[PDB]
Amino acid sequence: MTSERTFIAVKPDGVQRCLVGEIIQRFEKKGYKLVALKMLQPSAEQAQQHYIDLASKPFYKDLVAYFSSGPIVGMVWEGKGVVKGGRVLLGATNPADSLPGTIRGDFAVDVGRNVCHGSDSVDSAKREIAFWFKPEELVNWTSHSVKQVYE
Amino acid sequence: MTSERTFIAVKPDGVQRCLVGEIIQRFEKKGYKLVALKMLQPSAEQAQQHYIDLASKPFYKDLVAYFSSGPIVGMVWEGKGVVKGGRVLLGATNPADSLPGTIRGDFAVDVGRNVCHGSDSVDSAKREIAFWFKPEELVNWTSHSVKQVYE
Amino acid sequence: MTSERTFIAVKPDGVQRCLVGEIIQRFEKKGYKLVALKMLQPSAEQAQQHYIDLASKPFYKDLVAYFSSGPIVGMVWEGKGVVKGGRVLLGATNPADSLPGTIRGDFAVDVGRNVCHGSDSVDSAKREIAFWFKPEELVNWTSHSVKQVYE
Amino acid sequence: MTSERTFIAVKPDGVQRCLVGEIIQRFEKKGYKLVALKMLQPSAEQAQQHYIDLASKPFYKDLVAYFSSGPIVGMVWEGKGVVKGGRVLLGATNPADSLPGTIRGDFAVDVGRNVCHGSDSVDSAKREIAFWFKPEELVNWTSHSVKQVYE
Amino acid sequence: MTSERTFIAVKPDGVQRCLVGEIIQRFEKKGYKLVALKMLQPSAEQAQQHYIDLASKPFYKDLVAYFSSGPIVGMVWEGKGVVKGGRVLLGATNPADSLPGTIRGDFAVDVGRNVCHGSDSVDSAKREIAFWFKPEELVNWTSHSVKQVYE
Amino acid sequence: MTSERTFIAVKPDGVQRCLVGEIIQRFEKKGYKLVALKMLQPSAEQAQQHYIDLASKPFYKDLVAYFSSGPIVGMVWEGKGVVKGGRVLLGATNPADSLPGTIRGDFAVDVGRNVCHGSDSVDSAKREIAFWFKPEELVNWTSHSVKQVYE
Repeated sequence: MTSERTFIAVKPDGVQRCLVGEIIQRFEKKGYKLVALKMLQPSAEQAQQHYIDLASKPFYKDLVAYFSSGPIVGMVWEGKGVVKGGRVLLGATNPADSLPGTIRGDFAVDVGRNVCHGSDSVDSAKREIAFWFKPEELVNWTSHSVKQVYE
Repeated sequence: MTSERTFIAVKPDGVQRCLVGEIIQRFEKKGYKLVALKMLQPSAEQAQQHYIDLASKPFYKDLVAYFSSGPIVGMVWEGKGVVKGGRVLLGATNPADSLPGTIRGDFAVDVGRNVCHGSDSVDSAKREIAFWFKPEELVNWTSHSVKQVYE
Repeated sequence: MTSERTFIAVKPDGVQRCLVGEIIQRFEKKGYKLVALKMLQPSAEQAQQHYIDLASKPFYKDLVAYFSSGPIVGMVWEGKGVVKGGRVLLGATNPADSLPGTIRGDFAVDVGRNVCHGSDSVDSAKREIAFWFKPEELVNWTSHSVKQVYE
Repeated sequence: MTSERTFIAVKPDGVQRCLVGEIIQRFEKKGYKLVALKMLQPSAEQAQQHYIDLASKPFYKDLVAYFSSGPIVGMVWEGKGVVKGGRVLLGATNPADSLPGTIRGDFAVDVGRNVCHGSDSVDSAKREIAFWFKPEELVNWTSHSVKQVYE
Repeated sequence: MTSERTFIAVKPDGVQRCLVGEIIQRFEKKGYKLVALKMLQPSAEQAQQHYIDLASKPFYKDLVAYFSSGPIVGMVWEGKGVVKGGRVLLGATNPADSLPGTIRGDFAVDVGRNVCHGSDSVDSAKREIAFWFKPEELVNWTSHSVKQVYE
Repeated sequence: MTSERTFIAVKPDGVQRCLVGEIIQRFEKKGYKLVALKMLQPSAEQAQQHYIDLASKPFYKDLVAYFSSGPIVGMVWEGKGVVKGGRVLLGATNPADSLPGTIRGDFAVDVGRNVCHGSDSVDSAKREIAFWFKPEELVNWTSHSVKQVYE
């Protein structure tokens, strides 16, 4: 019933290189609806609870310090199976395994600077929604293409 | 030598989402000679003969009903392996399986709303050109860049 | 006045340099509904009545020949200020006078090869629509975002 | 001069016309830096307070109605001549007078649904951001091509 | 007049800002023929002589120093009025004065970093060709689409 | 490593199909810095040493004639995995098997007219850098964005 949302956010290196628009159009062109959208410097504490599962790895400190290094576009988006679909639309986390046509395969090159963050699962979707977003900031509304998008 | 000719009809949603230019641009910069075109409101009776292969299937009334909900560009392209090759350009029928870089993967989401159609084979194509288009609607010409596309 | 129509034609050189897609996209992305679309080589006979206003001009001999030399993407576009806005989108008659952002301004060099026509008036438009297309060829529907193009 | 700021908002017709990325893109591709960006349904008193200058207006109640009939994108952008120049990007108030290559010239037919609003002067700009944005939301950062934007 | 050439040089900031191809595509799509190209670092005795009209100006040193600070892509561009057309495609000397769709209006913001140079006269081009390019690096060929661009 | 340089040569069909701009702008958005870029109608004698290993093959001759039927744009792109990833940017040598979103995938149809050329190894890149270029043509500077594409 088209119920999934997925958190989508452009990392500093993409935003720093004028990619906020393209990534935004890419989802709009897929047939995805926006729910909430901002531009925040994620604080050291936030990125850490965000990357809580990556807390024990050696590359971890460099990841959040990079992730905190500048203001990020946080977003929610709406589609069916959006989490897997955004994940396909993003490509593989290492922009080397991702084919061109996917975003990271198109704009990034190295895994440390991979343009964006998209939720790995449903469990990840909701947690990343509760974390970056207040409940009221997710606006409910109808896209005008809806019936020509969904059956 | 005369080439394979596909039959590519852009669906009611495709025109309605305003990618006729985006779509025509693809078979174009690829190297294909469009040999026949018109924009029509496809008759239910006309549609029925198109999906005559399934006239026993249940969604059949909804398909004919939806395929008549908006206008169609009824197209004919030329090129070596244009039927399979256009299907290569299009992606798989279901857009979630469609690789970005394609028409279906780059622009839409849903299968009942997969933006455009193409004959699955020459045999299907050859029936599909003769049905939607009059023989004189098929423009016979040589492009000024035939020699640079073809050896 | 959303109901107003015009007539664009990509001329022989227009297809032959492979710019059909770029042209069609710009009219699409602006927010007009394509109503009728085809591809034809005009018989010198058809080119004549289109130019019957200049059948007595000095360049009528060349103008017919230039128009008959290639196939043509015959088009009917719909919506508010589609006549005036469309011609402006094409730019000046001479592409030497055509501005950046224009089809002739971005892609062409000579008035002898100005790549494209756009209805100079409603009078010419409606005559040009009736002249190229049957009514059973104009496909009347509604854009999913028309309510967002239109009040 | 370089730290001059301006207010631009896409109205309801824009967001519901899937133009959000395209409007952002012509500024970012222009090379103006994003300062603050949020998606909001502006309230009755708010919509009135922005047009408090138009309080004695017969099209006021309907303007309040439209500006509130859909979601809005309230944006901030920084750079030299960002106030004057941004207006040139949007085009003039009438979309029929907005020139090919401007936002309004490329994406709209009528003044009443003109997709985008721009600060008209420096004084107005600070008034339009100070009313619409909180102080902490206005982001301080530096684009990697600042030295390649500016002397 | 179809045989005219012009010198277009993408400036150090042009090289640095990821735009070399987009620049080439802009002449290429317009209808212009690449005559010659190289990627060099222009010497001080090169730039001073290139600009000997500006060798005595109060900004002469820092001018040569900037234009010497990064590599430049020297181009030679052929066609009917390629000099007069090319400057127009590029935009005005002042990118604050440069309009949408020009090289300077779309990418740059301030004159001291105006991304691109265009021959201002036939005399200046042939000086700008002979001083910048060797006799043999100037390619004589006919484009396969010349007949579709000219009469 | 980070410093690796690859060779790219754009085909005669490439200049002629109006694509050199699309080719370079693609490598630029990637994170790659242009180290060398030149243009020439190449001698048959050249096409000999680049294609020396095949000199006894029956398909050598038409090959030399084609790579000599038009001009060529020779490039040297810098970046991590420029040879390896860059090929994925081109697609498979046969544009027919090449996935759309790639270069030969987005524009070419038949392998005999395959638009561009990328190095196949570390070994060939260094020979091809030796062949198309004098050492003085290679330019040494820093892209203002390096610290953001890289760690």
